[PDB]
Amino acid sequence: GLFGAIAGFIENGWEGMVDGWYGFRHQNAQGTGQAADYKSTQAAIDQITGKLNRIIKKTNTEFESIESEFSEIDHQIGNVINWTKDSITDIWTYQAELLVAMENQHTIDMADSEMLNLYERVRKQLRQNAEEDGKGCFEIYHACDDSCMESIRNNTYDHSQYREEALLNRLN
Amino acid sequence: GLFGAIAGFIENGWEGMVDGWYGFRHQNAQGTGQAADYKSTQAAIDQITGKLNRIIKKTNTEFESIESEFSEIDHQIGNVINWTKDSITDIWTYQAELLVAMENQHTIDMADSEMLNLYERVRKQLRQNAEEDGKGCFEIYHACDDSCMESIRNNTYDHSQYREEALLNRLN
Amino acid sequence: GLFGAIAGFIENGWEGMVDGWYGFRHQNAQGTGQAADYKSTQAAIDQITGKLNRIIKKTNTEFESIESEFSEIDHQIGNVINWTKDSITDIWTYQAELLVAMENQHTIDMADSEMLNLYERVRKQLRQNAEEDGKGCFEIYHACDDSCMESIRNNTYDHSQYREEALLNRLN
Amino acid sequence: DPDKICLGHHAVANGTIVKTLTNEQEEVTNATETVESTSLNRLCMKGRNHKDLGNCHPIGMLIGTPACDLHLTGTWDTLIERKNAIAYCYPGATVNEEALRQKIMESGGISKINTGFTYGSSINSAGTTKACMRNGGNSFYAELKWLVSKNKGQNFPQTTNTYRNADTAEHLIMWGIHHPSSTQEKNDLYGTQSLSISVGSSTYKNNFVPVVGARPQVNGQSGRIDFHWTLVQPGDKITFSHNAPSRVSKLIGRGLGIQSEAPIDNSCESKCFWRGGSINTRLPFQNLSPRTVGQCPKYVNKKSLMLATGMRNVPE
Amino acid sequence: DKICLGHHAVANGTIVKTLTNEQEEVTNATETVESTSLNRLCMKGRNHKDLGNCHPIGMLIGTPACDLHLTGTWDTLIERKNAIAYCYPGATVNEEALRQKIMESGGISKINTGFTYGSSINSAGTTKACMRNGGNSFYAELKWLVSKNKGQNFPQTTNTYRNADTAEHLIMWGIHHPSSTQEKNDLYGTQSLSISVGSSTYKNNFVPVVGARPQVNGQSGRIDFHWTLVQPGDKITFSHNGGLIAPSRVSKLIGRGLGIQSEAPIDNSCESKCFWRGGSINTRLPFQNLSPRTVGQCPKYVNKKSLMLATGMRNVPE
Amino acid sequence: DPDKICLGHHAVANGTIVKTLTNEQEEVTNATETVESTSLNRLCMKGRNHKDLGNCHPIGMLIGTPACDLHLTGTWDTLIERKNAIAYCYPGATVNEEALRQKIMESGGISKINTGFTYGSSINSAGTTKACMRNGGNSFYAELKWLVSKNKGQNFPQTTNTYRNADTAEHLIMWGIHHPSSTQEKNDLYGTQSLSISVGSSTYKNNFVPVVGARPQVNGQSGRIDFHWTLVQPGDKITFSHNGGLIAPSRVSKLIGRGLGIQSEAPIDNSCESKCFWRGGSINTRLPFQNLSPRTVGQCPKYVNKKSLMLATGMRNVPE
Ligand SMILES: CC(=O)N[C@@H]1[C@@H](O)[C@H](O[C@@H]2O[C@H](CO)[C@H](O)[C@H](O[C@]3(C(=O)O)C[C@H](O)[C@@H](NC(C)=O)[C@H]([C@H](O)[C@H](O)CO)O3)[C@H]2O)[C@@H](CO)O[C@H]1O
Ligand SMILES: CC(=O)N[C@@H]1[C@@H](O)[C@H](O[C@@H]2O[C@H](CO)[C@H](O)[C@H](O[C@]3(C(=O)O)C[C@H](O)[C@@H](NC(C)=O)[C@H]([C@H](O)[C@H](O)CO)O3)[C@H]2O)[C@@H](CO)O[C@H]1O
Ligand SMILES: CC(=O)N[C@H]1[C@H]([C@H](O)[C@H](O)CO)O[C@@](O[C@@H]2[C@@H](O)[C@H](O)O[C@H](CO)[C@@H]2O)(C(=O)O)C[C@@H]1O
Ligand SMILES: *[C@@H]1O[C@H](CO)[C@@H](O[C@@H]2O[C@H](CO)[C@@H](O)[C@H](O)[C@H]2NC(C)=O)[C@H](O)[C@H]1NC(C)=O
Ligand SMILES: *[C@@H]1O[C@H](CO)[C@@H](O[C@@H]2O[C@H](CO)[C@@H](O)[C@H](O)[C@H]2NC(C)=O)[C@H](O)[C@H]1NC(C)=O
Ligand SMILES: *[C@@H]1O[C@H](CO)[C@@H](O)[C@H](O)[C@H]1NC(C)=O
Ligand SMILES: *[C@@H]1O[C@H](CO)[C@@H](O)[C@H](O)[C@H]1NC(C)=O
Ligand SMILES: *[C@@H]1O[C@H](CO)[C@@H](O)[C@H](O)[C@H]1NC(C)=O
Ligand SMILES: *[C@@H]1O[C@H](CO)[C@@H](O)[C@H](O)[C@H]1NC(C)=O
Ligand SMILES: [Ca+2]
Ligand SMILES: [Ca+2]
Repeated sequence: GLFGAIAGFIENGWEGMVDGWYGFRHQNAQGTGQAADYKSTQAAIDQITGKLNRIIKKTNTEFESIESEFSEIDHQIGNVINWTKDSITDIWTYQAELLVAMENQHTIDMADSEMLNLYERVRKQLRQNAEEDGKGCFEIYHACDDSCMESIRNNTYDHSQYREEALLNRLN
Repeated sequence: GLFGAIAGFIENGWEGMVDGWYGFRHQNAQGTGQAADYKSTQAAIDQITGKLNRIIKKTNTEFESIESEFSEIDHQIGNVINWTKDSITDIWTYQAELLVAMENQHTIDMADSEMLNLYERVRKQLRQNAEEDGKGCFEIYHACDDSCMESIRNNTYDHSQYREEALLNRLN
Repeated sequence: GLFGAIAGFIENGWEGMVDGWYGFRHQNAQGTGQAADYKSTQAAIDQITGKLNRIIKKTNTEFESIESEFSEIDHQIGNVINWTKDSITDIWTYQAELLVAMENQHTIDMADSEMLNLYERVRKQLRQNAEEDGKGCFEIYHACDDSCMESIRNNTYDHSQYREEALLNRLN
Repeated sequence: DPDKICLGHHAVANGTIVKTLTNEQEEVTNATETVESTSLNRLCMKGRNHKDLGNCHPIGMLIGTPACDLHLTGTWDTLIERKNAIAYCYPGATVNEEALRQKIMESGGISKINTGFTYGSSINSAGTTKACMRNGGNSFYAELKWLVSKNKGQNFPQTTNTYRNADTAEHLIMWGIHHPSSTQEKNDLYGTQSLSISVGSSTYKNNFVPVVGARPQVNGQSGRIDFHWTLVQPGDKITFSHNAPSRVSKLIGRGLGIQSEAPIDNSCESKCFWRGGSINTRLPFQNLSPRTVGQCPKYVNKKSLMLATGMRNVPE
Repeated sequence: DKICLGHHAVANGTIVKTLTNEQEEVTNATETVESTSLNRLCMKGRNHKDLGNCHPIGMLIGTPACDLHLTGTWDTLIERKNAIAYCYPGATVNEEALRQKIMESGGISKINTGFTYGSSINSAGTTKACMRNGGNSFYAELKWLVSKNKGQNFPQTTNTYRNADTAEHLIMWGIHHPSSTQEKNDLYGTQSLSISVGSSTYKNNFVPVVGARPQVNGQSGRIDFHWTLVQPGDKITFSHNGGLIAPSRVSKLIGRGLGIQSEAPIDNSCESKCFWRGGSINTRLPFQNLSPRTVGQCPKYVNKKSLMLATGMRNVPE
Repeated sequence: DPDKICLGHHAVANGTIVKTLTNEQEEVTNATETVESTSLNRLCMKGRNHKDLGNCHPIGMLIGTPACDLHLTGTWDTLIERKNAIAYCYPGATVNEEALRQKIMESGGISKINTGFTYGSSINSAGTTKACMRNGGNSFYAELKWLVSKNKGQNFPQTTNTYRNADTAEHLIMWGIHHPSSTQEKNDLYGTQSLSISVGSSTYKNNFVPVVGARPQVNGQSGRIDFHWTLVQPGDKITFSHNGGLIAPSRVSKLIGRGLGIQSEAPIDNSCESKCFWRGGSINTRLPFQNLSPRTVGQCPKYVNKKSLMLATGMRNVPE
């Protein structure tokens, strides 16, 4: 996909994650946890809602009948209406297919972006104390209790606190 | 948004900044100073100018009148005329709403993109001499005068000049 | 462009590369080599095949004659038909222009993004064993022979195997 | 040896296939349909003053055929017509039938108006046909009268009448011209002497000549009666000379004409009907039928079109 | 040290719709739907012909209102509310057809019928509605057929126009329908009249009907008009014993031109290509919400008050 | 002195210009056309039971013009009509002309059904004209009879002919009213009695009156035969009350199935196959748009007012 995050460097999604669209799976000395990112999940869902608002609706235009159901009409103007109707349908059928294809493209890519944008937020927070895994993970090079993990998720992580310790571990 | 540079990792834009769209604000021994970027601010507008050139136009097709303004024509064909005139208007109405929506969507994200593209152009120049703040700022770990700061803005800065110095400032 | 890769930090394309759309050039002690990435080439080809399967077709709507070629049509209905047909081929011209304008913009950006994605893939492979040139190259700080360069393209490069060798050369 | 934090996205075992610009088999976490395929076999009639006409054809209402006795007048916002509806008790048709019938179905109401005509003993205006059943006995169109000689064969007087329009808006008048099955049936009714029908107004004048000739029997009568109609504008005298409408009619504002075979529903609200019922969908497109009336989803030549409401679905 | 990247913003941020957001704040925007109208017709660089009170059909007939507009070349014709082209009352058969056929054209050019009549026949019949030079008259390109001797039945005559031109001509004629027998019989005859026009690509029988109808312009009687298009190198024949009102000249319609129907005034310091009842539409924009009823090179009609096109990034204030 | 590895995209020297949302002059690797400007000057008729009428007009297939003899009956799925074809050999017209040809051009065949109309000893049923020459001598429309009195001057006898539809599908009956050139002519053929032709069915009814009047000669005849038509539903019968001036039908037509109806000057080709046609010929393109003609028939690409629309099939071209 456009942003290389979803069906990209991240190998697959998580049937496990039921409390949100995007989230974290951590692993430290003291075990493992899993929390869903609210702000990004709400961002995607807001954006999709805005689509359904504009897409699921109809014009407030009154269409009287122009062709009788229960009787015959002049053959040559019968042919004119059939032709105009088939044309007007051919437009609407095409316009409809294009809209949905275009939107489906945008929706997939927008969702791929919100994921990447979260992954970037995290890279910057962790600064020099972590290195990129390749598969959408960060190998943190200091001890990271649940409070230190929860600090990375809630964007309240100061790198300098753990910086001296991490640079040591990294350079070996 | 899509590129996460505007309403993004960049907290807010600058109301003080005029004669530019994107640019820089450095802080150093000499003191605080602002400056604009040309290559980025022009690429943005030139892309929007391209859009205005295409959307702000009409068809040269010449339409006669099919309806008498001062006479009521045959009731059944005036119903056929009304039905197509209504149908066409719903199409042009749908087409206008969809055109401006998707172009607005793309305008907004194209700008975000040029802001991201610059931030990345600066980052790759600075190489191992600076570190990302997270708010769209680079901390530099070597003394940088207005000559040094201008060499960043002008895409002329040399990383190997202050490398040995900076690395030992980062490691501490 | 949007992704900054093509007509961006990669300054120009290679008229020499005839075996794919994306690929690697390297310089080591054994000398020089060129090669294409098959996977990221197909990624881009297969999305263009998609656009063409969906854009290269006509509606299976059967249309009959409402205008006579060889005899005079009634003035009233003929003015209606002329106005209808005019209004319809205004719609379809406008849709055809907008269609390709949008798809052209996407095909380009799509192809940009598939360059950026390959750059970020190998960037992440190399980890701390290399540094961003800024012109879309990775200066490797460990002896990388033809089997080493092969391992980068094949995505089998174990970064830890040359890590110690490479971090000494990064710092001094 | 070092600790890990991992970024990831949700996923489901049962993803939906949608179509993007590039892919036709693009699997996503969720998608909602945008084309209504399922209808309801009923006519939504809530907050709508509906007036089902059943056996009554709308032309019949103005003309006064016995089936249209209940629907002779009224005000509504919606008009419903039915298959094999009876317009003419005695056989015939209407010049610009569908054009007139349109204006009835465009109009939200009909108000009859007494014409105030009187006659002599020479012409018997009150001619009753056995074709039109009313209350066991014979009868005639409620708002019309028949032009015939008291004694068959006698020369039909050339009486002429005119109707004033003292109303704010337009008034719709209809009159019945008869075409006999032969000369033998013509001589009785109007006399051997050849004769013309004509009309006059500030805008409308027209000659009418009866077409006499043999034809197949329709509803027990080979003879054929055809009804002509014209508007008469306020403060204008309507004058027609013949060798017979007691009441004219007036259309009231506007309303939606349905033409369906489906039954009505007490507590159903919609704005879109067709020959097969009402389409009550919140969706923007629909493939039920291209013939529809009222605010409606645009017809599309597509069974299903799926709109993704979630990201790419990628299981382990 | 520290170096920051950042973008401009504003105070009075302007709102625009997107695929995802109905209220997106951006720096700059631009309207794409023209809502402001003009109630003046703009005819610079245009050989226009303002008819005024003259109705298009009257130009072929030659009514006293359309004396100036009998001939001419143009690229635009204009028509007013309540334009009168009839002295003697009644409509013309297939009116709207002929009407727009005229308004489609870019000029009327006349050719002479060349119709001589017998010593017994008087061409110069007149009426009290149709007045020219103060006093009574008749239509300028027709002649009312009536016998000199009041009472004597008008004789069966045969007249024939011939189309010499390489183009087609529009021969108009008329038929008088009296309401009375008394002035009918002495003008024409006590007989039942016959009037049988006949061409190569047209034919018809006409019967001058008599009927009781409210008077119009002091006249109880009415006249109706019939017309056809005689072909290049073809002739038309008129057979009649009274009732017919044959033409002195027949029309040729030339080139192309717009047909505008409006009550608006005319300005020649202004140019435009889109018109309607209200006036002119002089805008670069692609869409408009003034009228669905327009002519020329118009913006498309859209059911939207405003549509705003973003010309700048998301406005992020503080 | 470090080992370096570089990533790059392909390019070409002679790259193509396409239009984007933002740029009217954007150089790309490769591009394809979406509008067709090319038309075969042939009608492609492979896998089609077609019928070229030549100078036979479809309407002439029902009345029975000499030119339409090899077109009186048949089956088809495609029906081609040519410029200046012939319906009326004797001068005359048809009311609802454009409606009747359009109805014929929609059909996939014509059957012919005998009316079995009989006439009195006084009536000459074999009326003939020089305007319809056939097999050397004078003739008349195959599917109609000119009824004139056999005793020049004698008033045409009152007659009543009626056709019943015994078939399951509707039939298309049509007849002519003759309109003579002079009162001398009228009286010679039908006599002095006032003429009235009355026609009636369950669904149709109308009266016609011959028109005597001078008028130009066409095929060297001042007289005219205008044609009327109507459908006669299954089971129902249509009856002709007439006293002279009726061109009676000897046969009625049944239209069968559906067909595509092309008006074109371009000649047949049974080797080539198409499903889109126009005046100029065939359009066998796979493309979505076209700028040849806004008048087409069959499954066609949509006419656009555009010479060319190029659709990028590769990346931006940034050349060395
Ligand atoms: C088999 C048979 O002949 N039985 C006769 C029967 O004919 C006759 O009654 C009259 O029959 C004629 C023939 O067609 C008509 O059908 C008459 O029908 C009516 C009608 O349609 O209602 C009766 C009505 O009385 C007539 N109108 C008036 C005002 O009187 C109308 C009308 O004039 C015309 O029919 C219009 O086309 O006709 C029907 O009366 C009787 C005679 O007593 O005797 C049977 O045994
Ligand atoms: C200049 C001159 O004197 N010429 C006459 C010439 O007209 C005449 O021949 C007949 O002329 C009449 C009237 O002009 C018709 O034109 C005749 O044509 C036919 C026709 O072919 O159509 C002959 C045909 O046999 C007639 N058939 C029937 C069934 O009646 C028809 C038909 O009646 C009319 O066309 C009806 O409009 O007319 C034409 O033969 C000859 C013979 O007197 O003398 C010339 O000098
Ligand atoms: C050519 C001619 O004689 N014209 C008359 C004209 C016609 O003869 C008449 O309109 C045909 O019906 O009649 C004119 O005026 C008439 C009055 O003189 C008569 O008393 O009243 C008539 C109507 O009630 C009639 O109008 C006319 O209409 O102009 C006079 C004109 O010379
Ligand atoms: C206009 O379109 C409709 C359908 O597309 C045509 O109606 C069909 O006609 C045949 C027989 O006449 C019926 O058996 C079909 O069932 C009809 N279809 C429907 C849905 O009613 C109609 O013929 C067309 N009109 C013209 C003038 O060609
Ligand atoms: C076609 O539509 C126009 C506009 O909706 C109709 O014109 C209006 O009709 C109403 C109701 O009869 C009149 O009272 C109004 O004065 C008209 N309004 C305008 C803005 O013109 C027109 O009647 C419709 N025509 C047909 C044949 O249905
Ligand atoms: C319809 O347009 C064509 C060409 O655009 C023209 O030849 C013709 O005159 C028009 N038809 C009518 C009846 O005006
Ligand atoms: C999303 O999925 C749930 C459960 O499958 C369903 O209720 C919902 O309607 C789907 N789509 C939307 C737009 O809510
Ligand atoms: C931006 O706004 C200024 C003034 O507010 C205006 O002059 C300019 O035209 C706008 N830019 C557009 C419409 O491209
Ligand atoms: C690209 O160009 C070549 C030759 O011009 C062609 O073989 C190839 O199919 C083109 N791509 C398309 C048409 O998609
Ligand atoms: Ca059809
Ligand atoms: Ca209406």
